[PDB]
Amino acid sequence: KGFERCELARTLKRLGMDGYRGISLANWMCLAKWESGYNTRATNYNAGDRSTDYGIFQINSRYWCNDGKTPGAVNACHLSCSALLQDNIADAVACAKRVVRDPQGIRAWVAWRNRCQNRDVRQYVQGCGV
Repeated sequence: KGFERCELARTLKRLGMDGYRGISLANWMCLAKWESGYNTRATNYNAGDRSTDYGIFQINSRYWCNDGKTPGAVNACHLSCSALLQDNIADAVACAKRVVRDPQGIRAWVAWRNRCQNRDVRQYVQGCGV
């Protein structure tokens, strides 16, 4: 499923993301945009460490979810990576919350540092009623 901008903004707010651990809704939108373009089925294989990034937030199998094929991986979100490919993003949001509870917070994702950190992210929530 490919989300429309404001549709997603409200979807995230309804799931308790607005200000979760100090992260504004605009920052979550910026992250989702740069990671998957608001697409829930997006995946990316990292041939080097044999891990895969899954879903709207492109969450990695080495540390966050279990796909059974990533060597020596852990499952901190305690979810099958399949849960990160559903149209309904509740599970993906629960896991993104788990990620930001770690030492780096929103900085956990390199894309956020590249395309969102120290930038104007207001555009993502403009006119969404959030």
